[PDB]
Amino acid sequence: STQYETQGYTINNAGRRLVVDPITRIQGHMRCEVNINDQNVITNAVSCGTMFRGLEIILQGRDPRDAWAFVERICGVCTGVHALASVYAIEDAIGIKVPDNANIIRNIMLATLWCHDHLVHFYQLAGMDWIDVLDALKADPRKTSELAQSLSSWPKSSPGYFFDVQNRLKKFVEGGQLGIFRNGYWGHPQYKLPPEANLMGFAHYLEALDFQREIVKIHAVFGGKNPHPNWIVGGMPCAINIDESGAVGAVNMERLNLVQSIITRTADFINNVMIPDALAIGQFNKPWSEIGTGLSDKCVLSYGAFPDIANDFGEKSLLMPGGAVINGDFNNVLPVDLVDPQQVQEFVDHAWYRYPNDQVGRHPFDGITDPWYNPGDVKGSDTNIQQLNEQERYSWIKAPRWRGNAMEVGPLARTLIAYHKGDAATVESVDRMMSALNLPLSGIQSTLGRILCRAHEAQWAAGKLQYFFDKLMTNLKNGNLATASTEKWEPATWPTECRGVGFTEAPRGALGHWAAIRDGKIDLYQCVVPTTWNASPRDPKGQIGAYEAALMNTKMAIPEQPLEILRTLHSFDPCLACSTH
Amino acid sequence: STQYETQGYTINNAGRRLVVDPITRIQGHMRCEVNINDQNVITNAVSCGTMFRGLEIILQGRDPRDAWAFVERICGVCTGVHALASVYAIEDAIGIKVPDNANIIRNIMLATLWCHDHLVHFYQLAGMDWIDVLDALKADPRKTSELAQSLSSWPKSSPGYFFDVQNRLKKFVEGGQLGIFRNGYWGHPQYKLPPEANLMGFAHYLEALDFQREIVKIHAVFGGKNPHPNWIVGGMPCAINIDESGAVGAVNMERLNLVQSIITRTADFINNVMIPDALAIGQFNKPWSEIGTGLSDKCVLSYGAFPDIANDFGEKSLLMPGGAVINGDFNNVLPVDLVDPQQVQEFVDHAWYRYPNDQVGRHPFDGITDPWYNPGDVKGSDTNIQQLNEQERYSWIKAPRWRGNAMEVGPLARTLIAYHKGDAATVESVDRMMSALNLPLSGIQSTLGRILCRAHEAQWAAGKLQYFFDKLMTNLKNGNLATASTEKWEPATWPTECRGVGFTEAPRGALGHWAAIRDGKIDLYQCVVPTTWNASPRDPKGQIGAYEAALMNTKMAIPEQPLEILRTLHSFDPCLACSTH
Amino acid sequence: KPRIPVVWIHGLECTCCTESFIRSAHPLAKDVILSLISLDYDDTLMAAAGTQAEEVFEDIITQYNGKYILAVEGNPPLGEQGMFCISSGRPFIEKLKRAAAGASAIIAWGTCASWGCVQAARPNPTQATPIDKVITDKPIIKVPGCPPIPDVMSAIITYMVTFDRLPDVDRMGRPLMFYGQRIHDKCYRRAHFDAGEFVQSWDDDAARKGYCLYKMGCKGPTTYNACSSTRWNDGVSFPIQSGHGCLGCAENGFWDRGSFYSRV
Amino acid sequence: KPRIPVVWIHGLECTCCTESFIRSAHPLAKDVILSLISLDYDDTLMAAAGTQAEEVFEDIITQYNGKYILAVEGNPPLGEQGMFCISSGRPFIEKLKRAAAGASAIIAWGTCASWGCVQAARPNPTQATPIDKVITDKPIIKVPGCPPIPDVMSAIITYMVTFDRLPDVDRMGRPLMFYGQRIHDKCYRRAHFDAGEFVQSWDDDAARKGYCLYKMGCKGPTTYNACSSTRWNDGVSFPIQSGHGCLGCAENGFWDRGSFYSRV
Ligand code: SF4
Ligand code: SF4
Ligand code: FCO
Ligand code: FCO
Ligand code: SF3
Ligand code: SF3
Ligand code: F3S
Ligand code: F3S
Ligand SMILES: [Cl-]
Ligand SMILES: [Cl-]
Ligand SMILES: [Cl-]
Ligand SMILES: [Li+]
Ligand SMILES: [Li+]
Ligand SMILES: [Mg+2]
Ligand SMILES: [Mg+2]
Ligand code: NI
Ligand code: NI
Repeated sequence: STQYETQGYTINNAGRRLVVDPITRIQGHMRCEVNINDQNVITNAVSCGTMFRGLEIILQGRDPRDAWAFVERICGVCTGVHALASVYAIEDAIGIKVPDNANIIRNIMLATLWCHDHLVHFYQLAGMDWIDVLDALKADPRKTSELAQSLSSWPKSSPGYFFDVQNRLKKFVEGGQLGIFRNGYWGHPQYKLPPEANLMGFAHYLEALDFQREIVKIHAVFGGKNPHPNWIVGGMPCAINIDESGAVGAVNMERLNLVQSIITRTADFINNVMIPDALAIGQFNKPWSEIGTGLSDKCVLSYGAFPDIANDFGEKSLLMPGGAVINGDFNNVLPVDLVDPQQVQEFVDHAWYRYPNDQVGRHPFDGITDPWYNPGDVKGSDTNIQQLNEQERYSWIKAPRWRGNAMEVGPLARTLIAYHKGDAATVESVDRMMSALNLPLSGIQSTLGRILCRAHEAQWAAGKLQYFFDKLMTNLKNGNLATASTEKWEPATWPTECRGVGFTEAPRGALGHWAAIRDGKIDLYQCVVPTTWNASPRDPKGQIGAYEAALMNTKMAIPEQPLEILRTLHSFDPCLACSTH
Repeated sequence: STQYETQGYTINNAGRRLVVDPITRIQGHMRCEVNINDQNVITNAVSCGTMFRGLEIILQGRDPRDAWAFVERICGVCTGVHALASVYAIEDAIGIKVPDNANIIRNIMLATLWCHDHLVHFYQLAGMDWIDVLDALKADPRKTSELAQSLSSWPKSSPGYFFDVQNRLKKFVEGGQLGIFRNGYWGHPQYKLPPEANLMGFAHYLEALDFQREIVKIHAVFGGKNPHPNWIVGGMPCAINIDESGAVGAVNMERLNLVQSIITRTADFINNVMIPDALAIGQFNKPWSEIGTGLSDKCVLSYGAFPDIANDFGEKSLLMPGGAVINGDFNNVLPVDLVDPQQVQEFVDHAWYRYPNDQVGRHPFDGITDPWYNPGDVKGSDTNIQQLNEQERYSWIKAPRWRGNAMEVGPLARTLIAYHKGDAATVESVDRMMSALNLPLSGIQSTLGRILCRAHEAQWAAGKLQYFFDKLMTNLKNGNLATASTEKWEPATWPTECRGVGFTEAPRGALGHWAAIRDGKIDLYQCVVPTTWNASPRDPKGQIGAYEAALMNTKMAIPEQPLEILRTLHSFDPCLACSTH
Repeated sequence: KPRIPVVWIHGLECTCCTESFIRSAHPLAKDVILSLISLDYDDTLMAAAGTQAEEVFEDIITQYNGKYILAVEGNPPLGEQGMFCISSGRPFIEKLKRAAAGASAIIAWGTCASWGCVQAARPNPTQATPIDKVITDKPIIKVPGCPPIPDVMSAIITYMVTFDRLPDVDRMGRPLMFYGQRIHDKCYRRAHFDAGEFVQSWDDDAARKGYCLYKMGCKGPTTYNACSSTRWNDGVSFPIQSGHGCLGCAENGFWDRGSFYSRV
Repeated sequence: KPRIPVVWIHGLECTCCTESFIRSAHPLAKDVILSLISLDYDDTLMAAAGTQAEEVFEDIITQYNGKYILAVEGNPPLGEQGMFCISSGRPFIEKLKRAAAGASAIIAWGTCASWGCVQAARPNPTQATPIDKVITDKPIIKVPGCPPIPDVMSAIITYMVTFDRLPDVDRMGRPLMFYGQRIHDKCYRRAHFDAGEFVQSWDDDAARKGYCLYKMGCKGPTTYNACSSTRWNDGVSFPIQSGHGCLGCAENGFWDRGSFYSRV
């Protein structure tokens, strides 16, 4: 065994090893291993991405105009965000400026995805870590109604409703076919909600499962379909025609009316179902404001997103701020430059790839994706792993660092950055949330806080949808209909050699695509994705990434039942296909 | 002034004359006049249809296959029912038998219409006679939530929801733009609901206004569109393909899944919103079980509807029973024959039409539609009717009689017929409903009873939707896909001369179309529609129709504010375009 | 802020256009009424009847003279001195004229108000006449169809409210947005038409594959509307999708252009 | 009555097909799970993880041996001894083979499971291989698309449950009901194709009138799917309707047929 110190942690792989493979209620394939001491406290954590496809390799030699469509298939959960990063990157390389309406519609696509992805995560992925579904069978329907009505104006709260939901669940489990509930962690001592709150939450899980399908109708209008809407280099393909012949063949008033109807419904659901449920989880699980901090009190990163001034990716334009904090110094939000070779770098000393020198980091314009499956001295064998060897290569995920620092990305990271840059809306929302919970601001830097910040961001994004829609309509009222710039569509108009960066904030955090074009074709295409940051393996200094750090020092009630590990991992909304691409 | 006796009433046109023109919250154009005595009790009532279009005339010379499309435009409220009666009539004339799935689909079309039309009537047309909308502003939202939860399992009952509805109404009224609520009867002493019941009812008005749009999606799948779906002589045009190439071009499993989803939602809404609201109106307005009896304790008529055995219109097939009662003798339900010239006849001695002898009634196969506007002395002029002359011709509506008797048709009529034929479901339902209200069976023969029976029938029809859908799916599982018979599509296959009758129970009552075909074209097309019966003017014996009878003997609290007249008229769901055609 | 006043009157009609309106999916008709317009007169929905309804009509057209939109459903009959359609004891045409005089603009909903529809079909017993042949001094937007598509009606309303102008129209007064192209120029069965793949009798193998309805009398090739793109009832279907040819219901005179089952 | 057991496994994939399933409008995915099937294993939704999830998988495939349906999303990589996709420390292909052996039938959701999809595009770094090249002794129904349409997925499920049989398939194993015709055979822009009315550059006047996307690279002419009839997301749109040509995403090898913007 070995022990070393990094980032205020003592990383010690003596003692009992626990393995969780597969991790479920995530996207993609993950393995987690931990060591626990005699006191059932995690002293070592190991994050492993167990899949790889090689989009960066597949993209070589493709037409830049096609790249969005390939990289969109990095992930169907965060669907659209890679397409957005891609058209941004190709436009940056070539020198294309899109019309205002295209930018506005792209911002609507992104805000729609934030609403959808955050909502579904809360209920379908993370919810069962907090809500004991089987305990809902013990609730009193009238007390459930009274609880719901004390928390929200949401209409659906009758005693008869909650009785009907409870009876549906009773019938579901009556034949012994428990389905997704089979062999769960029900009754674990860490389930703290009373029966009535479990029934309320379960009802809401079902309501969210139904309602989420509506949100993505906005993607269908502008992008054709969801999952995997369509985009173009130069803007969007959804030409607009409000008042001319042939509007039946375009985005017309009827299509825009559909979009408005979805926006209103989405804000209502988020504000009156998800927000009060997140606060209720907080109220009953306050100890989790001190568990899972990880890097969130040390190093956090946002690139920024939602440029309000078309084609301007600077600080005065981005509605979701960018910046970095290191060394726990939230008084110093630092600017991020994605071209600077000393800022974003990826290491592979602990990953299944080849570099010429694995002791140094490579900026994505110098990136290399040369897969090399070499797990070394595992317990078991290379095709039958009992324990990864975290002293050697242990993941398909590369290790990104910012100026050599290991960073957390995602809703909590963004919230901290915006708060400390003085964004008034973020400060007001965070302060009101933490006051409602009677918790200090530091309580947000935790597993509970990640969940609270996600809910905050769903509400933020739902409000921004309206803002963007109104901006689009203002342009239309002024006769500004344009949705594509085509003067550099043809390859002969492009520079013979050029490179660009496309970046945004996906639901799970900071996303970048780095592209080089030469002689009309993709010469290099490197992606660094939010879960690449968070699920990162170690670097040459032994520095641990956000997941491994958040798991460190966690108490387990029952070693064989990994509820605490699941709670913290799920609080990041892991996307493993994104992480590996 | 004059007086005479008929049907147990004393018809006296002494005293003050009141005019209500236009009658609103009906379809089409109606005028009503009454005389009241010194006790403000109605002693004379005059029903006048104030429109005519002449479809019977327009139909002459048309191809029989086209007839349904024309007659469907008799009315867009009871949309589909005239097309159904037309295809029945033309198939009866020519001798066409349709496949089982066509019959089942036609029964689904009719049941869908019953659900839609009855629901919209209850809230949008009749509801404001019972609910004081402005008084809803005085309700306590928590007590409204308590009331709603005591009546129903319906989910939407939170205090916050009722406050939000109330606040929306407050903001709508506060700027003085009261819209459809302007100059209403609010505060009239006959409004008996408490404020909480008025708010609950108003919330449900709005819920029904939204939800009704969904019900007619069934019509869109099978019939293309609503209003005014499409049909064919020989079956239905909606060819089915479940498991073969090209199912994208036909009614396929996805289309049937859509239909099933609408059925379930429709039953849920009717059973948990409309039914409890109807019973609550009953509970708070029990005196109206004694007002507006009219002909409902004397003479009632149903033709019957919903043939369950394809092409069999007999008693063993029709799921909604037919029959007639006269002379208040409910112990002898009489059979109806639509070909028998001594049964259905129409008189025009008090209507704006010419017959060679206006003292006799004409069976529809001998019908004549020769419009003749001749109001006589109306205390103004031919283009300024101040007072109709009910001793002379006073309506565009013909006067139908059955064996010379004036009949009531519609939900109450049907319910009485089925009850007294011993239909077990009907007996059980009616008895349980009257027991719940602590009223005798006779209480159903009233204005209140008309409303209760309509709600009853919406529930019945929603159940029958599922039964018919299941029958369709059984046939599909057995490989029986046929939707049209075309052996007699071509006119060269038809009899040179033939005639037929199509009949059904529209939402408002007994509907018949009588068609004669000669040389490939319509020679005669006569319609007798439910509101023709109910809104009928007088006959040569002076006998009064259902609306005039139901108004007789009614006390008015405030003569200038005709709330009691509106309540009773609206209880029949008048459709004036239907009545005149 | 105040909402634009709207007076909705009804001549000879079947009420299909009013029913279509309340089918709107987006915006819901509820939200149109509560938030977008002030529906100040409407015989189908309003609380007041008789003298109270006459008071509303008179008050609104007087208070808001020059400032309200008139919606018209149905048409006036010229036969029998107008007394085939009577309102408040007098010819409907008198109410139409009074309401038109104060309106800023008129929306002619449906084929009835636009052209005549079924009551004007041969032999037109009542001498039913479209709105634009009676009212000759006001802007009239024709929104034809029997009835027009629900979400077309609501889109036209939202356009006018949002943009504070009337839609641009074709030479017949129909909004270009929804009536600029033929059904057949946006019909999903066009591939079959172009290949000569036709339904020949109901429920034949061709019908079960969604072949073209031209030989069954489809009038899509001569009809301008949005049915084949916007579709009906929240996009669920349209006549052709459910297996019946277009009747031509948005076009002037469609009842008298021969049998619905005779080819264009 | 007990519900049919279903095991849903995931190889190399993006999760779009699972996402598509939950978008179903009718029946709702909630109702499919609660009432129509017993979804007994699914990594994306299930409560159990790790050893508890391995126990579920074992228990279900043993207790219901020969009686469950296997749904597969994604595909196995043959490169690096299969360790481009690792589950429970072993190659994913081992889990696929064990699940397949007990299944009564297999549903290959999506282009990944059916053909290869994006990871199999040149140069196929992981040697990703479709399901039917590994499993050769079980019925496999291919439901291609990237992803397939939500209500197509739910209709296929309902068909199988209601009729108690697999859908009839074409020679490639695709259900005839939804894959028997080309996108271009049911495309509402076909009138424009046949007239030579094409978009030539994005947002040109043709594009603003909904002209055909052939010259912009539409692959509808060579693609079999239901997108132009059933459409996407409760019938709201499809790629072409929103102005982008079909990519060909339901067809084998569509990534390597040249640029998406090159004409078919
Ligand atoms: S069905 Fe009618 S509109 Fe469609 S292609 Fe054929 S003829 Fe044209
Ligand atoms: S848009 Fe594509 S599928 Fe449609 S007609 Fe043109 S080429 Fe065919
Ligand atoms: N959100 C998201 Fe997916 C990840 N990680 C991307 O980008
Ligand atoms: N219901 C209805 Fe209409 C009437 N009266 C018809 O038929
Ligand atoms: Fe909507 S009233 Fe119905 S008949 Fe043809 S438009 Fe007229
Ligand atoms: Fe639904 S996993 Fe998404 S990439 Fe193309 S089908 Fe594969
Ligand atoms: S009949 Fe009318 S509804 Fe549309 S498809 Fe033809 S214009
Ligand atoms: S890209 Fe795919 S989603 Fe349909 S329209 Fe083409 S098959
Ligand atoms: Cl016409
Ligand atoms: Cl799996
Ligand atoms: Cl492929
Ligand atoms: Li740029
Ligand atoms: Li018959
Ligand atoms: Mg990368
Ligand atoms: Mg008649
Ligand atoms: Ni992802
Ligand atoms: Ni009617």
